Amino acid sequence: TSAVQQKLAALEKSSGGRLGVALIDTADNTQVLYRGDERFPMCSTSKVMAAAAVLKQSETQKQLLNQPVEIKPADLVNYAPIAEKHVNGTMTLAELSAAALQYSDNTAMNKLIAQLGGPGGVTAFARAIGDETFRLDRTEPTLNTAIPGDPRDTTTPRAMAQTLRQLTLGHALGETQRAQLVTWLKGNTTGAASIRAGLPTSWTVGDKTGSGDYGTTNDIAVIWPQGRAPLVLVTYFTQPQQNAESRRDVLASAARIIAEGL
Repeated sequence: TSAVQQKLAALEKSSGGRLGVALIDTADNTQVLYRGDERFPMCSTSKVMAAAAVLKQSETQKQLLNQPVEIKPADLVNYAPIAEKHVNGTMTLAELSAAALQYSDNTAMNKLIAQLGGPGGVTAFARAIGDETFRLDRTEPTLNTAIPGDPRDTTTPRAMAQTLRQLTLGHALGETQRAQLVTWLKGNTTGAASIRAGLPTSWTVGDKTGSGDYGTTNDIAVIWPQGRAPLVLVTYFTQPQQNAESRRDVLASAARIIAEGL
């Protein structure tokens, strides 16, 4: 198969879990996949699709991103690092999108989902841009249960890499919305130990991580080496035990395998 695939299989075996990888190299439109068509729980990587769905709405709802949204006491969930500062006040949808993407704020994610009419509104956006695989079924925090065999709140590495390419480098969004998504992803504060940790420090990265039960540890990224056409890299990882620890090192290792194979 390929040497990269052998190394990814060996990393998976050593890790004890199940690893999914999809790479798109936009320099030559080549791809590398490992368990590319298996479903994995997305956890917070689904915040990218929700933010993008609201950006898409903002293309024709010209005041949507600056609309004040009430942060009510009942909106606060377990992890609301930004929204908690705004209880009984308002945040705009742009501020909620930035908080979801850059701090993985779950209340902010739930506000995006509510704007879109529920989890099905995020899925509807996926379908509208040609992603038939993505499904969001629940809100935060229960979308992170990551139960083996449960198809809710899953996608495949292949589908997510294709969609992330369309959203950030292609034409699923209008030009200014695409640039806004890229700006937000590049400002992510939660990714240093995941894909970023496996790449040369000079490469620019925009990414979103996710974590959940069953030691689920995910990262989806767009990667710009200096002066080079970018790479899109998705790495999903999940483990057999419900209480398994996070394994961001596995994602870094997968990224290092990919980076050395460039």
